[PDB]
Amino acid sequence: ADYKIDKEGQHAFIEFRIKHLGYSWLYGRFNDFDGSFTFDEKNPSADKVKVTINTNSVDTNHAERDKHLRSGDFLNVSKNPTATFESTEVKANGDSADITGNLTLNGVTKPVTIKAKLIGQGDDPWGGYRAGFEGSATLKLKDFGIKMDLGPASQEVELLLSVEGIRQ
Ligand SMILES: COC1=C(OC)C(=O)C(C/C=C(\C)CC/C=C(\C)CC/C=C(\C)CC/C=C(\C)CC/C=C(\C)CC/C=C(\C)CC/C=C(\C)CCC=C(C)C)=C(C)C1=O
Repeated sequence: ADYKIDKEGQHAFIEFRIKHLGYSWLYGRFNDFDGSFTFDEKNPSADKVKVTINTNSVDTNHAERDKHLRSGDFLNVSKNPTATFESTEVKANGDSADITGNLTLNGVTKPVTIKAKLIGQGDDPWGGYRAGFEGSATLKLKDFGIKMDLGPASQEVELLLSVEGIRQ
């Protein structure tokens, strides 16, 4: 069974944090992404996911910071308007799954493993069928060519992902 991520209902989130000066966590998100996934409980090998993210939609609730994040110093939105994650392997791992795939971010393509778990599923109030998932992953800024050094404690960004899918 194939699912479309609920973008219209905005039951889908890409949330991140990174330390500011190693003093506190700075929280942000991307407001504009789309994708789909195959969730097959009978044949879990068939499982796949693809997400496309418009990186100009970066949002840390600070206009000037977000403008700086859009620039060539950071996400370089003008050169690369989109980020893509497309799974290459979904492996069962205890009471969750490991979703390995290619992340292309800032023109660079490198593998990322998302630790993923089913949150809930079932028929919705409006007739449809839904399945929702949580994911976690981290990345090093330098691995995707993000030039500017933010200090020694700010090399990694932590990702918390939520997707609610509507079965097609
Ligand atoms: C004056 O203004 C300024 C400030 O304010 C005062 C500052 O603080 C600062 C300092 C700023 C900082 C310390 C913070 C800077 C923050 C930075 C650099 C972080 C920016 C964020 C990133 C690089 C993250 C990029 C991440 C992405 C695009 C997301 C990637 C997505 C990935 C890997 C996966 C996506 C996949 C999904 C959503 C699908 C998940 C699916 C499932 C779990 C299940 C699927 C189901 C089945 C069944 C398979 C500056 C420079 C400034 O100019």
